[PDB]
Amino acid sequence: NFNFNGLTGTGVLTESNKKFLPFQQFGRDIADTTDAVRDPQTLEILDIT
Amino acid sequence: GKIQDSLSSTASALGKLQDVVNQNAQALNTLVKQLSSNFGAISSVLNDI
Ligand SMILES: *[C@@H]1O[C@H](CO)[C@@H](O)[C@H](O)[C@H]1NC(C)=O
Repeated sequence: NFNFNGLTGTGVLTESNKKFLPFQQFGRDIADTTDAVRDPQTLEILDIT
Repeated sequence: GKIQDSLSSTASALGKLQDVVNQNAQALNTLVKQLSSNFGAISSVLNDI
């Protein structure tokens, strides 16, 4: 279970090749579901599955 | 031999299968997005409630 800056959910965190913009924190797919999230500390994209 | 070229040139010759696939995908996506709705609830997130 993960709580990224108030975003609650459950999944498996893994390194993501895609890079977010400097100002973009979260990431959602077409289905409007959180697909990846940027770590507020390491500033690294962590794919959520 | 002409039908192969006709199909290659045309793009809507596969209307039935593509339409069925698109309809199924749209229905599934609508079902997925409907979770965001609160249906009169204060929030649409179980943890928030
Ligand atoms: C937080 O601190 C660590 C080391 O203390 C550093 O590596 C990291 O970049 C910092 N993150 C931010 C967002 O400043």
